[PDB]
Amino acid sequence: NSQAIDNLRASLETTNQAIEAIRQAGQEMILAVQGVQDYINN
Amino acid sequence: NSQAIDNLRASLETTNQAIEAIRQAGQEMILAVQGVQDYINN
Amino acid sequence: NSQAIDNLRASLETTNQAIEAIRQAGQEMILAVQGVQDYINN
Amino acid sequence: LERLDVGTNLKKAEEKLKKAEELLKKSEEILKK
Amino acid sequence: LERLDVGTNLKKAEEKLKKAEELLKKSEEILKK
Amino acid sequence: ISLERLDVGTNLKKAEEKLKKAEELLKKSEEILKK
Repeated sequence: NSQAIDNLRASLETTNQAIEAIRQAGQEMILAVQGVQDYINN
Repeated sequence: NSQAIDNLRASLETTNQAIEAIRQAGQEMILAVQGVQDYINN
Repeated sequence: NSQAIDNLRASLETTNQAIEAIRQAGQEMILAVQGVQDYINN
Repeated sequence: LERLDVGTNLKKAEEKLKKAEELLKKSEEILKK
Repeated sequence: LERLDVGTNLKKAEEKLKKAEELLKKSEEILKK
Repeated sequence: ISLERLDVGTNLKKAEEKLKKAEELLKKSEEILKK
């Protein structure tokens, strides 16, 4: 099924965007914990 | 191969379930860091 | 398209490697926040 | 009395996880159809 | 002095990452077939 | 009582490394799909 292959490609493209958003959320969490450490130490 | 397509769909639906679990882990980490901030300011 | 199927298999394996790396980063973020809590308390 | 505020990082994290939820629901919907 | 305890959130986060680990293992071993 | 500084740098450095690894793997996944 070519339509099945098309749906996999569209779904995986969208899944990759979801993962990138979660990765960005992770970067923000690292900045937040580093800000807590800096406040405690300084 | 229809079977290669079935296998890709099964793998990707399971991948999507893994990403949703990590997204919910991230929600709990935000609640934890807010908890640390609220403790420090209290 | 056999080659379209091959490309999806290669991409999804790489995507799953990315999710594993995000999952490991999450585990480190949990350790960091527990480290902050242990420092405050102990 | 100065205070700790990492609220701009936690808010951006919350926004990114909300966006990820919508993209995953869209991915799931593409496969189902 | 109050004890800081965000253990419930960190426990839930640990559980969710362990669930994701088992699902990613499953995805990898379907795709290998 | 702690007289030493807080340092969770070991964990936050590893987290950073894993998120950068993921960023580059996601580019590779995107590249494979386009080709």
